[PDB]
Amino acid sequence: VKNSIIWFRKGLRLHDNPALLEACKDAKHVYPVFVLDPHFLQQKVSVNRYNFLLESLEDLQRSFQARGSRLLVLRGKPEEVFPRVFREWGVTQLCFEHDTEPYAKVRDAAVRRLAAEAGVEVVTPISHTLYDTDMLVARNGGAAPLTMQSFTKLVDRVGDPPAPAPDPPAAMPPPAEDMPSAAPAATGVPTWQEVGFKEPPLTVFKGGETEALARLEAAFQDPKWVAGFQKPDTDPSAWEKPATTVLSPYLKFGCLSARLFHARLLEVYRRHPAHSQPPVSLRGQLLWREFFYTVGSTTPNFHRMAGNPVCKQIDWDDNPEFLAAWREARTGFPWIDAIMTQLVTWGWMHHLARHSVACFLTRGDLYVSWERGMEVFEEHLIDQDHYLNAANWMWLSASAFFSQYFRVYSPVVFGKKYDPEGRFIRKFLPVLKDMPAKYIYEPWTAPLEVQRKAGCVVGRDYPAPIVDHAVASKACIARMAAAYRRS
Ligand SMILES: Cc1cc2nc3c(=O)[nH]c(=O)nc-3n(C[C@H](O)[C@H](O)[C@H](O)COP(=O)(O)OP(=O)(O)OC[C@H]3O[C@@H](n4cnc5c(N)ncnc54)[C@H](O)[C@@H]3O)c2cc1C
Ligand SMILES: [Cl-]
Repeated sequence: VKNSIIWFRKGLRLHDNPALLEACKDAKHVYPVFVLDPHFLQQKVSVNRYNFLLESLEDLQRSFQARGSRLLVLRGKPEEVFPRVFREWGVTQLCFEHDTEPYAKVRDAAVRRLAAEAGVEVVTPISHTLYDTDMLVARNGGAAPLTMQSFTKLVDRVGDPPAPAPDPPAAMPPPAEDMPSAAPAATGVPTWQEVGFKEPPLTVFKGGETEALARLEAAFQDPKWVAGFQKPDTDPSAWEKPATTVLSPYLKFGCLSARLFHARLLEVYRRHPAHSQPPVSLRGQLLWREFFYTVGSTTPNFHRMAGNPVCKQIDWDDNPEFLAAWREARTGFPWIDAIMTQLVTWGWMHHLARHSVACFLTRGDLYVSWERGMEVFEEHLIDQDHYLNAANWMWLSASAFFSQYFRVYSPVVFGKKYDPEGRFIRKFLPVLKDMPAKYIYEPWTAPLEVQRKAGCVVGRDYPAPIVDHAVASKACIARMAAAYRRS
């Protein structure tokens, strides 16, 4: 008989799941499995993103139970767990979504070898991305494109991505009864308290495929807003209703299919001939995701500077003091400190908000390495994506893809153009709620009588600016200029 395992790593969904569809075909028993490492916190990861994963698994558990099945959260390492469940469950086929991250290829290759030793067939369909990334590289002559312009001409030469896969059947072959490794006491979804966390998550974005599909429909309630979407014109100070979709944590964990997103976009574009085009359109935003995935998966040492062929070697400063202030949101610039508070609270910020803090830390003011800023984002972001977090950090530091190091965001002026009253700042920095709008971006410039009135004294209740932007930016620009001439 056919007993199959559908291995969940990314792609935490039932829609557009070709790996799940293959595992259910002519199957007597199907074992949905997520392999959890109970020693992950005893190695880095916030409770916000880890609880987002756990919520995403609870949603899978409910979806499987509605179809007569059950999600199994096995404990341990994959190389030590699968060889046992292969013989115990009588497995003949192992299916999982293909993943191109560096750690995935080593993990998957070892699992492939273990499956071959147990006589288990392996099926690895591509569904986390729009296209077969290796196919894009081969069609381009063996090398990936290094610009969005040329990459967009490539995907237009290949055509539309594959349509989303159909939905799985309403009834699924369940796991076999009375199997010791499938016992409910050892395979349930744990809570964030049981995995070692001590403080509760504070984010407002819930995990799971059902929430992903709900937020997708919410984005498509107005087709005119979808067709006329232009990324650089959106508002980074909007928090009550974010100016963008906030689908990135669902796309990172696979809770929402990218091909489904792209299929829904084409349906709206077909009825609106004046829709925006890449790179600024919503379709272009998934193409940015596809572009960084293609270049990152084929570039050695893509998450670092040394040994990275596309990253410029800049002599960034080893300044732990500036890094600490930036990390702990006490730089003295309320626009920067509020975004860093939104990072640790929600775990998500608007794209232009991430530009402000990443430019400030690197080529703009502090001259700290983008690697150090990356390690801060990898901890707190709930959409933390390997290839995307680096390519955008290398973009903001002018180490790759981007090279206009004379464009330096002002930490005082940038947020003033969108939000003159500073409503975004009072929400996340309530110490400044009563500060008048004239000084909310420059609190150190307010008279002492005003600071005492507003209950916010600079140097006592809120810190002073760590640097003078006029002095710091002119110095970083000169250093980046000499680094570009020596390269
Ligand atoms: C320093 C820095 C770090 C970043 N790190 C991440 C990260 O770890 N994970 C992440 O998903 N994005 C990252 N981005 C891109 C950007 O922060 C988010 O993709 C976006 O702000 C999420 O909002 P949204 O889902 O509403 O995006 P939308 O505007 O709705 O875009 C739709 C989708 O396209 C993708 N996308 C959008 N912008 C980009 C981009 N610039 N590059 C690649 N894909 C993009 C995402 O999957 C997103 O969900 C980073 C950007 C910067 C400047
Ligand atoms: Cl500016």
